[PDB]
Amino acid sequence: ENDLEAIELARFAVAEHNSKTNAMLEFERLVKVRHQVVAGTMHHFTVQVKEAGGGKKLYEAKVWEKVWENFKQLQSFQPVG
Amino acid sequence: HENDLEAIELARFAVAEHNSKTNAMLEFERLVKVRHQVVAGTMHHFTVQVKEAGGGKKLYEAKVWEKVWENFKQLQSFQPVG
Ligand code: NA
Repeated sequence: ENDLEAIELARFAVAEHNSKTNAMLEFERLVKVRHQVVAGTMHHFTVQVKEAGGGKKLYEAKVWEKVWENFKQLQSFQPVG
Repeated sequence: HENDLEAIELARFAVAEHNSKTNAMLEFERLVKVRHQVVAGTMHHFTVQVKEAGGGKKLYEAKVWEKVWENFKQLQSFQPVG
């Protein structure tokens, strides 16, 4: 593939896999490559909300937000208690 | 800090999203604790040919997570493909 950078990472994946599983696999060649840039901030929020009707409660929220791209996403939202 | 408006607006987003998805009927009151985790890296997807022993050949899809501003890489998954 002439792509020595990606091959080195492929060999590492094989080595790591063998290390975990004793699969005894031998790297032969890299047939497909894809590089996914991930750049963002994982926000952890503790939030107080007013429930219906009246009671106040605390929730833990987790929000994923990208920096170079217009994208935010609620990962999880569960009661603290 | 939980007093930065930028953070509060995101907390508002969280509450609104939860209401939209689950009909939770919650009203944002305040943001009491904030934590920012920077994430910067590359998720590599590789289809790799290996030799067993076996000793036949087989294809695997590997995922490797790698941070760019830190010296860290990690095997995420290693699955056999048909
Ligand atoms: Na969503």
